[PDB]
Amino acid sequence: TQAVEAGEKTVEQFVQALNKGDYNKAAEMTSKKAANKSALSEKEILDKYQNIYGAADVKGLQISNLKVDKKDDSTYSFSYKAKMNTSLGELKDLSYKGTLDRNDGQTTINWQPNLVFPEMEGNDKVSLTTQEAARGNIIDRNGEPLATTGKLKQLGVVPSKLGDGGEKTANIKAIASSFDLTEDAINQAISQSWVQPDYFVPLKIIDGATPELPAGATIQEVDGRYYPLGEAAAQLIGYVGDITAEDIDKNPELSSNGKIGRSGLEMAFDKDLRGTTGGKLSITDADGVEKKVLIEHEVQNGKDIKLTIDAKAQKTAFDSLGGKAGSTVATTPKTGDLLALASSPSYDPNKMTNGISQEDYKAYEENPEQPFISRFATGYAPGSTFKMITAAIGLDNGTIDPNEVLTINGLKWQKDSSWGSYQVTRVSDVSQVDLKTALIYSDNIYTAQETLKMGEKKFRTGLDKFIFGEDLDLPISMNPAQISNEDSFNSDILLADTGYGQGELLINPIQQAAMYSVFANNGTLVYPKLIADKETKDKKNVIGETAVQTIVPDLREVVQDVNGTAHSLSALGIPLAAKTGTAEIKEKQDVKGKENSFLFAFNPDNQGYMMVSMLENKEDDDSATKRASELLQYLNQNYQ
Repeated sequence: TQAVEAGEKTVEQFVQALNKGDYNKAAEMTSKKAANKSALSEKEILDKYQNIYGAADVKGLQISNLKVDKKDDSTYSFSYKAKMNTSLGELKDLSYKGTLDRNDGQTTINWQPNLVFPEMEGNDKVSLTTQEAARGNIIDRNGEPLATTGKLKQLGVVPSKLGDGGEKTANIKAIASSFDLTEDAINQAISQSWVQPDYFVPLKIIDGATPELPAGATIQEVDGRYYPLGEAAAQLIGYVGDITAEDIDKNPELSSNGKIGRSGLEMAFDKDLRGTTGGKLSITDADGVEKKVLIEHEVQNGKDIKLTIDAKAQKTAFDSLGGKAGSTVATTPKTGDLLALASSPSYDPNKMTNGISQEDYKAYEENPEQPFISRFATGYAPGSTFKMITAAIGLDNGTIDPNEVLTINGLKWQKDSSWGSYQVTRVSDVSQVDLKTALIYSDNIYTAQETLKMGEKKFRTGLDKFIFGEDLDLPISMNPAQISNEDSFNSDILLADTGYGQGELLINPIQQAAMYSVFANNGTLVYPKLIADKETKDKKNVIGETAVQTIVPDLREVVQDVNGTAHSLSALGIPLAAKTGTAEIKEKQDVKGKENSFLFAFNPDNQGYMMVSMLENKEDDDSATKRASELLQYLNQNYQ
């Protein structure tokens, strides 16, 4: 039985070498080539595994039910069930049988071709045929396409039909001026190592009407992924790229010739969008005639995915950011439907999924405003908009009397001389401040005072009824919101700062839209939703109904009052409740101070829509309120 344990060990090491793809190591565990021993030499066994297991993309061979006996004094039979992963799926329940030779001090495998695949004999061949699945589409709430498979016009040149000397330079300048491209780019394209005189050299995808073609220029239709909104939804949707050898090594079921989601929803939903490869893996005789079919199924195209996004809201939201850094989230707050998820500045996903130069990609990655960031999913201090939450909490626990007026002198305030040089700042020197006035003028000193009055314990109790620490069920990569770094502030300054929305608070715009939905649902928090078919999850009694009915009329005043911070929106002539906010950011690496500008707005009559917008590191005189009118008109007309 000592020899039986050595034989079982030898089978286990053989299988492990096969599973790790070290075919030579497995081949070195086989006995000499004979008719009663091994059927091939070690190099020929190596080549057989490399050839066949590489053709089928075999990966992850694992065994079970291993039994090892004794058939003679030097021969021991073995058998086991096995499964493996291939480019066509899982090969389950394979019955392997063989023999081992103990013809010295070591035990070897009598290798036969039936330890590649069970039903293989002699010089049998393996055949793999595949049919590629078509990638599913991503569509908006009304069926409008966000990511589709379309026909594209590939502009290119043939260096032979271009010219020899003089006519070549004239036609290059003509094809460069007619399609807006560098003449050095066209020359560098036709002068790369892969090019031959008569080859078609691709230059650019044309996404419109095709102009007149100079000599040498030509258009050819190619099928590929297409993004109709382009940069307006690039961070949300993402792009696809060519599948690499390393992608196939990680997952054999990918098409070794198709596309893979590289970021965004294309990547989060890659499995359902890509479908499954069809075809057949079969063993054939030495003269190509099929003996056994190992795996076979028809192709399954990708399922379509339907979002809550409104394509026109998404485009308007993005365009309103005018290429500056910022984001906009629009929802229907009673169901949580995400109508728009805009991030700016952005990148061209069509340019990304086709041909992208290294210079253009480096311009994207080295842009200080970082267009690759999904700003709607990045944590920010929410800014002084957060006053609403602090007020609601203070109204629920009786700390805040809506009519009690604090007396505030000046633009700076601090609790005690213990704060040193730090002071809470406000913009408007209003002397008599009650809650309504603090909301209309966005008074941080009022909020700081009331937060310190409430105290850390009552404040955290109110905050913990929200979604801090929770992971939202959304197919968007995202960290959970936090109140602060640790579970205590351990600082009156930090407590005050958090009160008006800028301490160690980190909340991304989607989590902000979730928290602010209590003002559209009488204190019920409605979790946001991106997939159209999903059910509406919510969370009841996050703040009191009395708090909502006290604060929303003041939020109407933020728009209607002549000194309200959102008064420029009263031009719209629509029922509006809004709150503006700012946040000052200045870390150790920052030159001077940078400001973020925020806007929150919703319809207080029907609660049909809600919007949170932010401008990051705003230019002087810019604000999110300045940019919101167009989206608000659209939402108010189409979402009652």
